[PDB]
Amino acid sequence: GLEEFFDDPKNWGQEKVKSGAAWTCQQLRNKSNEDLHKLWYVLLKERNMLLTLEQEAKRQRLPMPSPERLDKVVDSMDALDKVVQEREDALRLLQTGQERARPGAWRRDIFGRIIWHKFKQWVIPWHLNKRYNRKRFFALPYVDHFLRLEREKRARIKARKENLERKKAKILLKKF
Amino acid sequence: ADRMSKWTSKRGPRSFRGRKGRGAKGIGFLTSGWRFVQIKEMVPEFVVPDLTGFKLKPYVSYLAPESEETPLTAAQLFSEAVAPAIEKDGFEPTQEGKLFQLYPRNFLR
Amino acid sequence: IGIRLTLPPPKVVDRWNEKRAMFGVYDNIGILGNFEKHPKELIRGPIWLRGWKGNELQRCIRKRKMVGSRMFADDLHNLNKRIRYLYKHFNRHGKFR
Amino acid sequence: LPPHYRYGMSPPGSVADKRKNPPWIRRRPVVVSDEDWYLFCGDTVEILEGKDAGKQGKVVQVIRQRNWVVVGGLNTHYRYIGKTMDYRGTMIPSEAPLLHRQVKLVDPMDRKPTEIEWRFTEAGERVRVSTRSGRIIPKPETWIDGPKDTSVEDALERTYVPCLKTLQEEVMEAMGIKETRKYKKVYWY
Amino acid sequence: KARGNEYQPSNIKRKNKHGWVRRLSTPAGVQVILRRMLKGRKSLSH
Amino acid sequence: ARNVVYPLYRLGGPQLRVFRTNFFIQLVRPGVAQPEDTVQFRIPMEMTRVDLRNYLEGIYNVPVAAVRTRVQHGSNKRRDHRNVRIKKPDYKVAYVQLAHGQTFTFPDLFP
RNA sequence: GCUAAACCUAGCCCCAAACCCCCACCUUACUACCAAACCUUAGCCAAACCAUUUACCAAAAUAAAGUAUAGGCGAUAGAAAUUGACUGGCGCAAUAGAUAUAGUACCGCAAGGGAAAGAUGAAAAAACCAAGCAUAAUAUAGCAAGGACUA
RNA sequence: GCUACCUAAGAACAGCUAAAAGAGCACACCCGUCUAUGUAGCAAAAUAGUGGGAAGAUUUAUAGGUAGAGGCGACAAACCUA
RNA sequence: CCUCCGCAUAAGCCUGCGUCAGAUACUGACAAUUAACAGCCCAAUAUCUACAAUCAACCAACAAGUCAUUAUUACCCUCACUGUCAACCCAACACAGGCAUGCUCAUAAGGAAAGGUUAAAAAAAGUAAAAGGAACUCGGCAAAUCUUACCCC
RNA sequence: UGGCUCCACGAGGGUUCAGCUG
Ligand SMILES: [Mg+2]
Ligand SMILES: [Mg+2]
Ligand SMILES: [Mg+2]
Ligand SMILES: [Mg+2]
Ligand SMILES: [Mg+2]
Ligand SMILES: [Mg+2]
Ligand SMILES: [Mg+2]
Ligand SMILES: [Mg+2]
Ligand SMILES: [Mg+2]
Ligand SMILES: [Mg+2]
Ligand SMILES: [Mg+2]
Ligand SMILES: [Mg+2]
Ligand SMILES: [Mg+2]
Ligand SMILES: [Mg+2]
Ligand SMILES: [Mg+2]
Ligand SMILES: [Mg+2]
Ligand SMILES: [Mg+2]
Repeated sequence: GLEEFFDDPKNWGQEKVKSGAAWTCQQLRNKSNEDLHKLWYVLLKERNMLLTLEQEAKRQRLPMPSPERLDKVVDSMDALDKVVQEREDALRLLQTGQERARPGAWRRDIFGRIIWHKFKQWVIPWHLNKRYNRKRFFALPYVDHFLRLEREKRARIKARKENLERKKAKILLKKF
Repeated sequence: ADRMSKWTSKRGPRSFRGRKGRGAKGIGFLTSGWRFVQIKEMVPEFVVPDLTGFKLKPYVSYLAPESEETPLTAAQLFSEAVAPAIEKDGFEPTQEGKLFQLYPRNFLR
Repeated sequence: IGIRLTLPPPKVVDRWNEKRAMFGVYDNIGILGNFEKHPKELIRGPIWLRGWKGNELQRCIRKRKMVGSRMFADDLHNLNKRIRYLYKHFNRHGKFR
Repeated sequence: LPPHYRYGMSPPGSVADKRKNPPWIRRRPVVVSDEDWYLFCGDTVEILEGKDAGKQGKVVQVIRQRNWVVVGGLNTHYRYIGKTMDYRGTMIPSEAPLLHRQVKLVDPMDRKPTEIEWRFTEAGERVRVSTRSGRIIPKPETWIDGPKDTSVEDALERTYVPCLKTLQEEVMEAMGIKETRKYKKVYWY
Repeated sequence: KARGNEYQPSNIKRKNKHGWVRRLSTPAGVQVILRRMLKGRKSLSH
Repeated sequence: ARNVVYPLYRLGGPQLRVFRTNFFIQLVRPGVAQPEDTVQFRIPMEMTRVDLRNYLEGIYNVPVAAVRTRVQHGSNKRRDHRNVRIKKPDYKVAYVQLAHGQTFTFPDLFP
């Protein structure tokens, strides 16, 4: 299949290759699931072809023929990913009612920030994982003062930004 | 003494360099000779369809029509899936015995 | 060399501005509005100096006790350092002991 | 593009732009964002003042992010272009940009500088119409495929019958992969 | 003798002495990290 | 696939299948005169020898006889106009030795 | 005539208002997967030494009142009862205003310290003067000038 | 991460004389007696010759521990990142 | 014509004299270190281990020493991941300094003291010196040739 | 508070002879 790592031998060095119109999420929604599997592998082989051509263009320092179609193929891949994940999300909402496909909690680390802690699929239960029990999901009364200081740092950046936008508008109204 | 450079597997003593590793997933387990046992089930299998005799191909025409965006909401999928409930007048209660479980995902991609 | 070599863009002033043209209105609101307001209530400013004058130590003391519990933490720390310094200064320095 | 960067008519990915704003300068801006903007790329306008005061032309490109339009063949100056060596070589014109609220649109029957307001006709939905008169203004503006472009019917087969199956399960049954074994339960914490 | 070179590098000593795990072990080291975070430091530890 | 949480295997669970692989490799010209029947590939960091062999067996129907890999360090030595360091990335290189003497040779694109 | 010199907006300051925020990562952080928080601040400093004491900091307008009161009764400290509580700028303008072009570069084992700087314009798809020199080295004698002188 | 001391698991010590001794001469290494150069130096303590120990109370790599009126010290107010 | 040099591992660095192109080991682009070496280990319950090493053989000690598994239970699925470059590290420097271990005992490896003159003084280092031989000097310090004895601690 | 002897050792501090030498 190395002959399909490279494109058609007639096209080698023609300074422009006429191929356009990347896929669209609507067309991919109209297609099936097995069809989307097959189209993913079509696009994957052609994308490996395009990356090979781009790397060899860098190696020989000659201009890449069709960067726009590598952009199109990455767009096609991302649209197909979006479509399949929409079907997965919708079916997950119907059968389980869960918004996210991986479990988590809203924890509070040592520094007292509130984080989303994504869970991590172990073999022994939580209460006897030694490493997990070394990790800490609570803060302490010195984290208190540091939290106040970080909050006020953000408040200062926000006050700076709003004041500057108003000053910009005022000098603009002087100009016009 | 660069703090600012990333910490990698190329960047320590011989034990550090042997332990760190890039993000490749494990494929087996190590035992008792420092001998490595690869588990076939832990090795991922590429499921690749047969693409011979196929018409979908990696671009479309510019003569294709324009159509507006409609993301697949759970309500739309619901109605399209159980119009037979209207005809009368599938659902999973739990997911222990299911292979491709939805919420605590069992599958890849 | 320190002197500017090209003279500046002209500052042009609207003396008949709205703020200029109506400066001073509703001062005398008490004396000729039978005394239910005060020009110190016409003053727009911070809460701790609005109808008050005071000097730099007294301004810091009044700012601490009027708006100090809403201040950012190191702004309080600078204000307490400043009251401490100005106390030492106004009570222990200068001539006229 | 970075912030604090000036829009030239040269596109950001060009040598002229790369050498006009190299990544180690700092510069003041020019003041110019009221999205309701009526000139579009491909319209016929009428320059009022300046060089060729009172003439009619065609809009080629719009610098819509800096309140500029450049009109085709008009409002031009000149530059020695190319010429590759220390002699006179070649002279080519270039077109300087023009300012909005100083150039106006042309009605195709009145041929006068007009001001246009976006009113909402019953045709649908918000199309340029003048304020002194009517005569609605339109909007300005063969490929046969190769070996890797689908036909329109191939792109629009619509082979998705909806069902309560994951792509994983459907492809399993489609290719006939059987998986007898059952996934042992892990703790997720 | 010639006394320029007190820094005799080893990444084990560097990581064990000034590392993130050690900083986070002590409650005073947690405040060291919190101080670097507030200062805005791009690197909070070794 | 890369940047995806893999499902844990306990003892007798199903095999890990992947549908819609996230791995995009590229075939590179060798820099130092590798033999016949050695293809060179540039590969994401998360992809093993076994992953690349099964990738090429399944997707491309290349018979692979041996795969070797190495991690290339990219230079962190370049500096900006800010004297802050520019990191060329780190990549993975594989050397694929073909089966049955199939003898690939890198074509002359850009003639 | 070289080196330069010049510039104005990048932003900042003080107020008002309004309560704000896919993967990996505590193991050698940024690494898919194994058997415990809670305890008076001290001291510099004033007392011209210092030893009891020494303002506030640990939410509280104006006045009562710096009063009652405390106190090596001295430096100083000090109440209460009671009593009327819509955004702007005689701010900075690049050694200033923020440390900030950035907590970066650089320094330090670490905690930590911590910068500098840009100005063509509508479009670049276009002129003069700091110091230091040079044009142009010097001619008895001396704080380098002053009175002068035809010089 | 220097340096003082300790802990854990390592290593080095030619030849001749001698015949398990804190042995002799002497390399490797460790130290720093005398001189000379050097002094904004090659070096914020070096160089060159001269010298002392060199199977031991030795030197030494790696990891760890003791922390500020504290540690540590075969006491020199020595050392604890010039 | 030179060299306790050189090669390798360890530790430390982190692409830092590879190719090409450009400007005045610098800049940019493109390449590259491929596991067999090395690292990342061990399913346990109970239990077994008085005997040194030193050519270990007599023989010699004292300071008394490192190398070790069994009965049974469960376990055949097999070879992934990571290190691998260089003229390099710690000394602000392309620093006469610091730097562990194996091997080569002058190298089969590695290197160059002199930019070009001239041939003043002073200065540094070396070699030679009639006669004399410490008269020098605080003192035989330095050099030169090697040695004796007495005290003090 | 010993005292008198007392052997070996010292980049310790002095002294003598001999040689050797700028
Ligand atoms: Mg006092
Ligand atoms: Mg500043
Ligand atoms: Mg500053
Ligand atoms: Mg001058
Ligand atoms: Mg001995
Ligand atoms: Mg002496
Ligand atoms: Mg000692
Ligand atoms: Mg003493
Ligand atoms: Mg003494
Ligand atoms: Mg130095
Ligand atoms: Mg040689
Ligand atoms: Mg010379
Ligand atoms: Mg003589
Ligand atoms: Mg004499
Ligand atoms: Mg004499
Ligand atoms: Mg001598
Ligand atoms: Mg001795």
